[PDB]
Amino acid sequence: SAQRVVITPGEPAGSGPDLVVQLAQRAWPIELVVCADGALLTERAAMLGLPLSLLPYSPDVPAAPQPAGTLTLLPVSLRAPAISGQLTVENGPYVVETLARACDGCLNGEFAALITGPVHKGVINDAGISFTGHTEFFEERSQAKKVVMMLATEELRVALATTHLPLRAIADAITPALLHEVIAILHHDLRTKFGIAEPRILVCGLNPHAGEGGHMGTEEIDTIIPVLDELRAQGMKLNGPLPADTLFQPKYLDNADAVLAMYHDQGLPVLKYQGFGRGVNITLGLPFIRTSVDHGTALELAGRGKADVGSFITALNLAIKMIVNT
Amino acid sequence: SAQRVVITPGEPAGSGPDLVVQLAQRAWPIELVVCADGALLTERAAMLGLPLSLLPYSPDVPAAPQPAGTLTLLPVSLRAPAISGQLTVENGPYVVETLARACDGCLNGEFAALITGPVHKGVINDAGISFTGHTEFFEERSQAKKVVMMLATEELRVALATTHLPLRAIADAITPALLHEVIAILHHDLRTKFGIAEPRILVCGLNPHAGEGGHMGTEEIDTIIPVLDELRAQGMKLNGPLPADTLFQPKYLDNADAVLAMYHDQGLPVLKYQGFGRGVNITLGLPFIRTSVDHGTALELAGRGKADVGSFITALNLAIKMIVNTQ
Ligand SMILES: [Cl-]
Ligand SMILES: [Co+2]
Ligand SMILES: [Co+2]
Repeated sequence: SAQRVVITPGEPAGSGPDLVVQLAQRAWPIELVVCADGALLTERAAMLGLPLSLLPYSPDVPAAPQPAGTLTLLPVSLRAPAISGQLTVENGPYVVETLARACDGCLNGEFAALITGPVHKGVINDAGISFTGHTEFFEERSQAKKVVMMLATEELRVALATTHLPLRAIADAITPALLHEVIAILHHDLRTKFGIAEPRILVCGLNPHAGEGGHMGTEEIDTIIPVLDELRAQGMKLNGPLPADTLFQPKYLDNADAVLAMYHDQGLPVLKYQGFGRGVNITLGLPFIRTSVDHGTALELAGRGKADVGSFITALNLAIKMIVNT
Repeated sequence: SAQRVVITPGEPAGSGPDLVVQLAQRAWPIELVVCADGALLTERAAMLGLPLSLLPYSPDVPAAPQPAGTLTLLPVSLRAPAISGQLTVENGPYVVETLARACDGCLNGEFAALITGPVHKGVINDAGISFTGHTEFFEERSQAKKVVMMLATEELRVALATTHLPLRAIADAITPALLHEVIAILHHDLRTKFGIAEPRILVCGLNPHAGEGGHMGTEEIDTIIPVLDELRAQGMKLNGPLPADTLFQPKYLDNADAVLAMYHDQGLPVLKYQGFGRGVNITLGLPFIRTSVDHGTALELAGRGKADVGSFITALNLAIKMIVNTQ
């Protein structure tokens, strides 16, 4: 293989850097190019009592499996000292900078995948930088028509029609167009990026009991149902819209490859209730592979090796499998 | 001290009648007063090959434990013949009548509790009667300020700040006054009906990540947090607002007596996921006790013998327990 991937620790004040140094303690079949501040990684390595060596990155020198206790650095400096667990609007642009280079590298083929660590939407915004999350950032920087967020544990896959939007904004966001792009990308990436010939997708309605014919909302009639029927006519195996609290039962889940929820808190609670903090946030529809953790920056954990690299490891392993699927 | 409860089978064309006939197959420590059409029950029993004897409801004579194979009937006639799995607008008024009669009996001490079978709102509305749900029907008829819907299992209790409303109406429904009313009722009933001295309540945020400090919505900061702080200062163990996708984990659930979700699909998916179907719907804040099944009318199973009475029996046992808890 001899493949290269780029990793972004995320918020410098968070436990992101910590997790990357922790996972660098083992060797990997691919080269781990970390786009961040070198001095940031060495300081955290020291405090954690973990050895760490950084190898200069270069698109010339061919990809080489990453040696244990080492990482390949793609330099980007902070704008002020980073204190473990101490957010600061100063390094805000730094975070977004690493995300840019990381995204660009994946858009230039020099990186086969992008695995992201946790970032803080707050510090970024408070820095005057418009930010929703990696998903929108990568979707916009790679001008993709539409990308789909999908959280998956070893037992359940849950995709979302909308990401991190205020509850009041969901209803208007769910348009025939969007719902069409979302399902198209999902059904496609499941057969190609996940090797599922005939993916069976359980679709959630927007309203409880899926609007119940208008008694609890009309969006199912005005948007959801029409779309699902069009796509079903195309052979797509879509079951819904169904009541979220009905389809989220073992009897339904055991006969489907993924579930598509209309919004964040409609499909994630169940996924998290049985994920064991090992879920991976996967972005579908991008020109390149992108996985990531789904936990926060855990500020009050930075400095002390307390953060669990479990999710980060799983996200990296998953991105690696997807790469093997060319 | 034999008590009386009233049971409304629900949609006559559905499986509610069947389920009541099934639970009647065993004896009960209370008198089961069924508010429904008697021929209907008898006819359904005959279809399921189950024996059944209807004893007339007599409020002038003391209540007596319901013997196996019998129900005490509070007659309400169907407007038209009932056909298994076939809705008929004609019997829409019948359903409502049984609900109004059962509700009134609980309001005047006739019955110690009310256990409701499933009803179909579509057939009721087409009959020209405004209907949204039992919860709203009882809240309105009881002239209660507010009621709170709760789905409970033996391991997890999920109360809702709002019931079956379109998602688009939620955000503005969560007002400071609504949160106060809902939490007040939840805390009180957990203590009185569930017998929990110091209720530990987990509160969900409205927006994902509980608004993420105001960067993903401001309702938590503007309404939710202010109300919770106020109530916490009064001794209420309120933990939240927390993101729904993180609080629904054993780590948090084990140290709690109930979770308060802001809306229906925020809390029920997890509850049902592990409810094993033995979940119970309880209305809190009413002048009387009321439990119910969590499933639909199952029109296709009506009169066929495959309806699961587990939820109804769990709903009835719970009601009996609350009657004891509030003696
Ligand atoms: Cl009346
Ligand atoms: Co999230
Ligand atoms: Co419901």
